[PDB]
Amino acid sequence: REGVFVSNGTHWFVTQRNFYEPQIITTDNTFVSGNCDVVIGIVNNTVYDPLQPELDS
Amino acid sequence: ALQIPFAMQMAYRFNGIGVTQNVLYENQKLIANQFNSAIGKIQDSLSSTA
Ligand SMILES: *[C@@H]1O[C@H](CO)[C@@H](O)[C@H](O)[C@H]1NC(C)=O
Ligand SMILES: *[C@@H]1O[C@H](CO)[C@@H](O)[C@H](O)[C@H]1NC(C)=O
Ligand SMILES: *[C@@H]1O[C@H](CO)[C@@H](O)[C@H](O)[C@H]1NC(C)=O
Repeated sequence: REGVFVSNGTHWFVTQRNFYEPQIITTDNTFVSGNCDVVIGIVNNTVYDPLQPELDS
Repeated sequence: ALQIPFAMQMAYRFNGIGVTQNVLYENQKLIANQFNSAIGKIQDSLSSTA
C-alpha cells in the first residue's frame, strides 16, 4: 500500500521506502490486483491475514 | 545513490501522479513499448529538421 517489498535472504517483509523498518506482509499492509501471470518478477510468499486468529477462536 | 530496479522506480513515479502501482506492473510491456517508440520519434524529429 505505502511501502516496498524486501527480503533479508530468508524472509519477506514490507518496509517504508526512506527508512528500513521491516514489517510482516499482511492483508492490511497490501492490496490485491488480479492473478500472478500478468506481472514480471512476482515471487511466491505467504500473506498473513489478521482475521484468521479470530476465526481460530 | 540507492539502487532500485527500473520497473519499480517507474511504479513509484506512477504512484506519485495518483495512478496505483499495479497499473504499471499489469501494463509494463505496453508502457515500455510506448516509451521506446516515443524516444524513436524524438530521434526521427531531430534527424529530420534543423
Ligand atoms: C530474516 O528475518 C527473520 C525474522 O527476523 C530471521 O529469523 C532470519 O534469521 C533472518 N535471516 C537472515 C539471513 O538474517
Ligand atoms: C534479473 O536479471 C537476470 C540476469 O539478466 C535475469 O535472469 C532475471 O530474469 C532478472 N529478474 C527478473 C525479475 O526478471
Ligand atoms: C509459484 O507457485 C506456483 C504454484 O505453486 C508455481 O507454479 C510457480 O512455479 C512458483 N513460482 C516460482 C518462481 O517458483
